[PDB]
Amino acid sequence: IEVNPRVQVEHTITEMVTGIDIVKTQILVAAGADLFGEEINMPQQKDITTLGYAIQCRITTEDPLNDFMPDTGTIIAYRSSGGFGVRLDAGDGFQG
Amino acid sequence: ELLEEEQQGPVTEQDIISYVLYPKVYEQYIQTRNQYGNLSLLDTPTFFFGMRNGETVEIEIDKGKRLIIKLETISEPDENGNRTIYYAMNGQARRI
Repeated sequence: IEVNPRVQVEHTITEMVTGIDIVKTQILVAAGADLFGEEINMPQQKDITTLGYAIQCRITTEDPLNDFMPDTGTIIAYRSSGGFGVRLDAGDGFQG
Repeated sequence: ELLEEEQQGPVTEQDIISYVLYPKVYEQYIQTRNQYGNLSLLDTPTFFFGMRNGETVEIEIDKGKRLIIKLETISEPDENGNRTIYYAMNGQARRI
């Protein structure tokens, strides 16, 4: 279909199941680091596996009750969850 | 020895004659700097008056480094005459 020559939003999914820090690796690769050197420590291909399954979804100001119209207002209350095996990447959602 | 014993080390040549020139006055500056830090970075109005409800103050700290302080409200004096100030500092809610 296409190639995306960069990170994507959904990259967290892969990181959790493969155990590799994609983003950190990007910085190390730009710095000249060999994959199999001592910084990146990439497992060799057939040693890269998946450990269980990982799911992502997104929280958007889109209102499903109006053809996904991104509501513009103020956050006056925000309760994130937290948990073991849970990952939060906070964007436009905080107290104020 | 006198200053290095009262403080705990970093004593420069400027301190020494400053102290000699102004025994008590220098000591008082040390008392304040211990308490409040580098005040000389506050804007003058904030230095003399502090802040009002809903105000936001930028404090220039270093090239590209600065504190952004919003003052939300000031509580009532509790049973010990302490008032709780509601702050927001650098995208983080704080209480003093």
